[PDB]
Amino acid sequence: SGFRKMAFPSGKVEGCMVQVTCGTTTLNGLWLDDTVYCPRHVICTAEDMLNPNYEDLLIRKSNHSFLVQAGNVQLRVIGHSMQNCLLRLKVDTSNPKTPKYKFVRIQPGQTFSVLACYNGSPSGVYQCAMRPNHTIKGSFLNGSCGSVGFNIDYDCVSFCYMHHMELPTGVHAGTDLEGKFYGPFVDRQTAQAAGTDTTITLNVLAWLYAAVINGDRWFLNRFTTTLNDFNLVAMKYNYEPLTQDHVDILGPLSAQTGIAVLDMCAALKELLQNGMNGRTILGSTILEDEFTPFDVVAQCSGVTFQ
Repeated sequence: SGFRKMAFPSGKVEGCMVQVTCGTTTLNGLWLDDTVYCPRHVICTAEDMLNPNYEDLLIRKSNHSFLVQAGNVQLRVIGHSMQNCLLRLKVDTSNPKTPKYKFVRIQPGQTFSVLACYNGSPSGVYQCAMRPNHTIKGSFLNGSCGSVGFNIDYDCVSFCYMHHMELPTGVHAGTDLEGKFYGPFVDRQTAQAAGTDTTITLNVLAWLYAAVINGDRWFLNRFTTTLNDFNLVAMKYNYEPLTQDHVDILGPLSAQTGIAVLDMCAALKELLQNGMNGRTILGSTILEDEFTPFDVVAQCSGVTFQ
């Protein structure tokens, strides 16, 4: 099986998704009015990525170097420029369903929806949250590039994110719609994953509660742990330390399942020290940290009040 995130509204953003091809690389782009925005690394060859001089690489391209596709439709490119880490392409016709929109830069902690694309075709809208290290977790972002993030307020879509790459640590890095990266990341092939592999404890605990709500029980034990003793184990295994505030956040899930947070921590402690031994939890052979308490409550707690 496996945990499924709740679908969020698309705000008609699916009608704005296009694909851009340069050379042998094809990624997703955003089409608003007669402009298409996409990651500038689309112009790079595998070799160029090692140490790209984007200004120099772009002067080697013309409007015909870019193929923009909206499904089985070609949007002819009539202008191109680079804006920070984005390629801005002018095309010969406007998106007939351009929503009212704005571009904003968000910060860690804020949630936004991302329209995932598989092989360039929209495949679902899911909620994401930027971590303090400015990366986001979301397996649906895998094997993809150029998808966008946004929030909807009444009739206005506020675009706040564009996916540029997946780091080997299974997290994703991107920019705002002005093309400036969130965090210290760059659009070239390099080792830039330091500080992105610490496991999000709050999410793992949330997911364990999700598993209990779904019927899993095997990993529960009749033991408990103090916060410090738990954190000693968490730190050794490179998990984020748990705070009393996080314990408080898990209150609703603890109340729903009748399992005290520190007792769930005792179950996690054992799983970290002994492993899952080939057993599964919510259709996974490893502990998942991509789902937040809010993700779990949205799909496993029915209706949540403000």
